[PDB]
Amino acid sequence: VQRWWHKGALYRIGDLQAFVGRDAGGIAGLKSHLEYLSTLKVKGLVLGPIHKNQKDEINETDLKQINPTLGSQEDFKDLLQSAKKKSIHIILDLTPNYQGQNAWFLPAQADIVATKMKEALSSWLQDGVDGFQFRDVGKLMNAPLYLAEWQNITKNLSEDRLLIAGTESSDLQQIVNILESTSDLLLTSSYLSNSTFTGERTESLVTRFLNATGSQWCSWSVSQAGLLADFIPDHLLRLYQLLLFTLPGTPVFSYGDELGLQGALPGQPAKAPLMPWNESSIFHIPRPVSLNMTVKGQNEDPGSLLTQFRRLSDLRGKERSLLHGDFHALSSSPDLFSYIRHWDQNERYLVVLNFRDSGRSARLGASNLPAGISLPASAKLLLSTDSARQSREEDTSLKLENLSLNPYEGLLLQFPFVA
Amino acid sequence: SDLIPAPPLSKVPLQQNFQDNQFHGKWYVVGLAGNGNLREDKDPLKMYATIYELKEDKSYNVTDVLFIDKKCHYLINTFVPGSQPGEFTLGSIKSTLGSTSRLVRVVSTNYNQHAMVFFKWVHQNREWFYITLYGRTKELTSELKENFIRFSKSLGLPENHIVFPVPIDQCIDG
Repeated sequence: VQRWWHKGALYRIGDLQAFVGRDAGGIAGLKSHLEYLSTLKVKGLVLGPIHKNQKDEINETDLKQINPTLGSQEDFKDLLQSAKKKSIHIILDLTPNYQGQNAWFLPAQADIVATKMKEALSSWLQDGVDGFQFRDVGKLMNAPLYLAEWQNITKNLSEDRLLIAGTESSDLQQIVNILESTSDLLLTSSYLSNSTFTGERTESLVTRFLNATGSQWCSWSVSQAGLLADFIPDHLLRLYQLLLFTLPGTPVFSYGDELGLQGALPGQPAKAPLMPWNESSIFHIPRPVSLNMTVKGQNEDPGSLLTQFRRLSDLRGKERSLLHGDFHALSSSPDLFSYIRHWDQNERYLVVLNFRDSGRSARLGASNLPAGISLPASAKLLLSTDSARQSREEDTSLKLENLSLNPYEGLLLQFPFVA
Repeated sequence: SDLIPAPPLSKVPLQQNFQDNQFHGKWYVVGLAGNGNLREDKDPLKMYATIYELKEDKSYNVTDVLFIDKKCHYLINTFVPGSQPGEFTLGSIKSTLGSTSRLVRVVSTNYNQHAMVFFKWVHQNREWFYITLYGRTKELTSELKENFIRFSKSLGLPENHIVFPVPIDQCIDG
């Protein structure tokens, strides 16, 4: 027994029209792609905003009214019920002025927005949504105060409901202040995107954040909204996927992260790309390479990002050590980030990430770990992020004492408790 | 790195004195080889057509003509010129080392019958490489098809990673 959002990853769908295409309506069309979303083993969808919003007009913004373009209240109830049968929960983004520049309207209108929000929360909770997301909270007067109020409003009406806050900030102290204002609040940020992307820096960022948030259940993301491939260098995409799935807490992705999908170029209007189901909804990729960069294309491809995402997401869903296990960093070679996931006597998971573009010895040091956690002579390789090695050594025994990693390679190894 | 490794570009010939005007217009894909996917669906890949439309800035508006889910679909992309003529890049170039990451290179052509074009595409410390055998008709002789296999095999591709897309008629016949 744990909260539903502990049990796997969250999957952000900002533009329901872009995720579906021109074929169907946003809400109705989203229902038909639930089978696919089940293969990813995502526990929650963070949809929208879907509400009526006249750009920068507070009185022509209704958080309870769905944009008729996307569908009807009836279409949305179908989605909630369809998802519930698949054990998938629905989070609704209620960022009010999402069509305009100032996401929360003018700072002086915070009080009017908050009353509109209070009313919205009750109505959607009744309708049967399981949580809410609030982005650009850096642009909200007294964000700590209002997030707290909205948590109280949500908790007063039910216990098992999730609130997600978003920010553009990559600053540790700013992020902690928002986290501490409200209990059981996930917070997405640019913390893990503001980096040299060196092993020591990645290790530093992760260990410093866990030291600041202590016992609280953390979330792990690279932004509050955008695609992972827009913030993380291409050569680290597989390494970051592994990192995000295996750190203690709830990993948060946007649609296309499983494909390595990129958003608008620095010379385009910043708006979400089409989910490339097949080649009839891809852009900037010609034949024959286009065959490799769709959902249908990566589906059967053993070495694709979609296969790694499904494999790691599946493990994250069913392994007790990955579900709610403690974390212990290991001493290793410079720019290798190694750590252990462990729960009671359940299978230990050893993660070793090489952030250097060269062969490197892990030189794992486990001397300061708690009693009952000791590295064995050898351990089972579940997944290497190096497709070459994965196709040769998946589910094989590797000697840990002389363990070496390929350039930008990530290893997930498994070993049992010894009685 | 790669399951089926990529060749260096030093081992990929470049068509000498490339006439970008003579190369323009419609090509049928008679042969395809590479270390990536060679099928769109569950059956062998069906023939497609690529149109190289030469712009004034001497880049190509490249249009792939595709028969997918019983309708015609069109991939429109821009082949921007590289160092030499006959070489091209794709998308926004970041580095000078990674300026070769998304690249197209015309190996050989007589312009009015056959052509062979090499594709390089890096994806997370791995390289997709393809060889496209182009024809102005859907048919080419056993010698030209044999030259394609020999050249495909010479860059480290097995026979089961070399296919001749099944000729079709819908969409690709203009």
